[PDB]
Amino acid sequence: TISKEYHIDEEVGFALPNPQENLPDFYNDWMFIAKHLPDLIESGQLRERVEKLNMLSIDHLTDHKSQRLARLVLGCITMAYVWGKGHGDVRKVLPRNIAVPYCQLSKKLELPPILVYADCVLANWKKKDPNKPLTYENMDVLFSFRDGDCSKGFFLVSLLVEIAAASAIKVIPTVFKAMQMQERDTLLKALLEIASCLEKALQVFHQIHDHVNPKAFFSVLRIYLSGWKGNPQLSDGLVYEGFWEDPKEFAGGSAGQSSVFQCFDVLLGIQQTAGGGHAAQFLQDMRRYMPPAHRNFLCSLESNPSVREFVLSKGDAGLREAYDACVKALVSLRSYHLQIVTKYILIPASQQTDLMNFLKTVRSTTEKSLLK
Amino acid sequence: ALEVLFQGPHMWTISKEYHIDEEVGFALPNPQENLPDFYNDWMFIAKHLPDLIESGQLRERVEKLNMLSIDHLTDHKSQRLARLVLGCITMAYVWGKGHGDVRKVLPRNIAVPYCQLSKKLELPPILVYADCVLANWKKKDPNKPLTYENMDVLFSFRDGDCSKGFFLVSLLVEIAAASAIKVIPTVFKAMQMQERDTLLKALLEIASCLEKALQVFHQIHDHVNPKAFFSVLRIYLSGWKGNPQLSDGLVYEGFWEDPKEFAGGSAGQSSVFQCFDVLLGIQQTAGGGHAAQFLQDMRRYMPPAHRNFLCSLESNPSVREFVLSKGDAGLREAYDACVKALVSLRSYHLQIVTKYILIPASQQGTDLMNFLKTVRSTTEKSLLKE
Ligand code: HEM
Ligand code: HEM
Ligand SMILES: O[C@@H](c1cn(-c2ccccc2)nn1)c1c(Cl)ccc2cncn12
Ligand SMILES: O[C@@H](c1cn(-c2ccccc2)nn1)c1c(Cl)ccc2cncn12
Repeated sequence: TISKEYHIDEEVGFALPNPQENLPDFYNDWMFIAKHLPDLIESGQLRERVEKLNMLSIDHLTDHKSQRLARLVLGCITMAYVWGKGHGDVRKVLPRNIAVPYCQLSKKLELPPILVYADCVLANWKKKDPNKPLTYENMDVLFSFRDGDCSKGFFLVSLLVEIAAASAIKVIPTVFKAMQMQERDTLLKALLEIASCLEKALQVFHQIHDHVNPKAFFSVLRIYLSGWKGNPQLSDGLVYEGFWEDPKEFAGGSAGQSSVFQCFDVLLGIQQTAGGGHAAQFLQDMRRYMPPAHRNFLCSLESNPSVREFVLSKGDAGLREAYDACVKALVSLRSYHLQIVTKYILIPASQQTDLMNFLKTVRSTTEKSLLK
Repeated sequence: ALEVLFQGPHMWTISKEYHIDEEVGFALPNPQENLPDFYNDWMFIAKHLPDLIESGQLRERVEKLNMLSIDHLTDHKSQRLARLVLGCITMAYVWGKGHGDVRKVLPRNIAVPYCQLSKKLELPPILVYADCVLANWKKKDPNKPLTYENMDVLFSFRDGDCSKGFFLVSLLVEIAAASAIKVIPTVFKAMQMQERDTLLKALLEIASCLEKALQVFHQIHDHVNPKAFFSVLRIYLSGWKGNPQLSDGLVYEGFWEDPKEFAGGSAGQSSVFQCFDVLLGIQQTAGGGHAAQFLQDMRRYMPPAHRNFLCSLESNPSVREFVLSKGDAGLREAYDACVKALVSLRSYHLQIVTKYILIPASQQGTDLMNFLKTVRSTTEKSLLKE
């Protein structure tokens, strides 16, 4: 089985298992702002509460779980401070009392000082009842931006798909051992089990329609998910007062930072990061926005022999069909996700396309990997 | 690679799967000089680029070629030679005499086998450092050592372009730096086993190798002249990514519908310099700045096994964090000797770029100087003591 140094959980995969909900009492001033973002933003009191904070030291965040929660807390606060009510009045400077500990904690965890997928999805969750299973009914997010932003449905359904896809990660060492030991039947069973997991993850995706509405997602949630890299509203980036002199550019939170989808593209030899195109550049860049242990895991998968080249060289129809079932399952996930992006982004944008092209390129690359 | 999945990133040995040679490091050991007779038409053009370009006959010879199948290139060495052959031909076809008459479409009979062979080797269809430096060499006498006098390049662009001196001296520096790569597993084993004296000896041995590599660099002046380098060689080293002359990239006829953008050959694609920056925790690829983005992007222009080696070094524990935490002057000084050796190499290289690029450019820009100054500055700021 996969090394503990990669920080992949047997149950939740790349998600942070049982994330911390409360920080030490020393950080109550950060927690108050983070827990009341909807109210402070709406009332125009948020920027003042952030500006009134004292610079708190990161030294009292003793373990990884408390450091991850503080990163989620500070990152949510930073998005609300920069974007405000989300109507054009942006802030181009982040106050030193929040920027200094945010950048120091970010340097410690090897993550950029901006809200990432590992913060808002992987560490932004809790079980309502610890004795009940990981189902939507028994779960909640830790932080939201606005009342009615559908951040619970959006972040939780992504997390549930991450968790569903994680049951196929345990099969990865079985695949590489079967190839090395030349165990054809073992490899075929392993590939069919990965396909089975990815097919099941598509059913999990269907839940998006019951917990997210297009108007609230597009007009409200979208604003706080935005970053400051190539953003016309913050063309030079954000100033991290007291940490860097010049404004720094960082891309906003993205599911392109999910390690579970990138690890199946690497496993199946779908060269998403090859060819010098825009989609390849984006997905490669998003690896530096992943937790270092997860970024290391992706490297290690790439360093292993190609499953695609192995299957292509055997002249075995059963093995080729098991490989194609894995690729077809990823194509179906991405095709369904394209229909979702049309419903939640494309159509609401018309009632008020570069993202669609990115998703269509990634999907096309997956489709072109079928051996047929 | 299978044990790294179960036990974790622990590079206590340099696996043969990384394709690092004990003698030449990241360079391709004893590269192939001749292709099978089936490819004689490719070899004739590649071997006579200076003459065909000068006479205006090159584009016609390329356009008259038949589409040759890549199936007859059976091993890695023949595939690497063919990539160097086709890449040199592509630079000459696109740039011509180097005076503004560019070609925006690469003929299918050369673009199809170039892109197929590139896809096979996981390298972009443009001449890279692993082609023009690492695989562009031969020993004149196999029984004599790896010295400039006993070596030659396989391909050149123009008569008097100094490509032999430029490519061979880079190769000799790569080879000199390679003797420090064998010490990398000694460093990670010493840290794991907490063998302080072993670690100190290992760090001083790496510094010794990098210091010796600076002396190898001095040979550049005897084999390259600034006028020929700047006015002639520079042209053929250019790519088509952010290039005003080919703003949309090159069309690889019969392979892709749209023009694709690929950056030109760069020593930023050298794995030996990037591996010591990673080893010493000089975070060249961090911060989101232009230098960081460039060096990260250049990893996809490296051979896949070498790109894998770099990310495996990043996955391993930090030598810098280990040395910083020990309160040991001798260990800090051995680490600083390694960093100071890289600062000296980059400072000397800045003087070289002034001589060969800056001054000739002025006798008729500084964006490359700023890139080199940022990389040098990052190295200098990694010293634990000034
Ligand atoms: C309200 C529903 C959703 C919308 C509107 C949506 C939107 C988007 C957009 C705009 C992108 C492009 C990258 C970017 O801009 O950051 C993207 C990428 C992606 N999304 Fe979603 N998404 C939704 C639900 C989900 C769910 C539930 C998952 C499951 C984990 C998910 C997984 C991905 C992945 C893996 C990518 C990266 C590209 C790929 O590998 O295909 N998305 N999404
Ligand atoms: C005629 C002499 C030389 C000139 C004019 C020259 C020029 C350049 C230029 C313009 C760059 C910036 C990146 C790019 O534009 O692609 C560069 C980078 C670099 N060069 Fe050279 N170079 C010379 C000799 C050498 C030699 C002999 C080596 C040895 C292998 C070398 C190693 C490097 C490295 C490692 C980089 C990447 C940046 C760094 O890590 O500092 N150069 N060079
Ligand atoms: O990529 C982001 C993201 C950004 N946007 C967006 C919306 C409208 C206009 C521009 C960007 N939509 N999603 C993302 C996050 Cl942060 C979390 C989970 C997830 C699932 N699929 C995508 N996910
Ligand atoms: O980085 C390239 C390179 C690019 N340029 C250049 C100069 C002027 C205008 C445009 C490009 N010069 N050298 C390079 C190659 Cl391809 C091979 C060895 C080497 C050593 N140092 C740099 N090396």
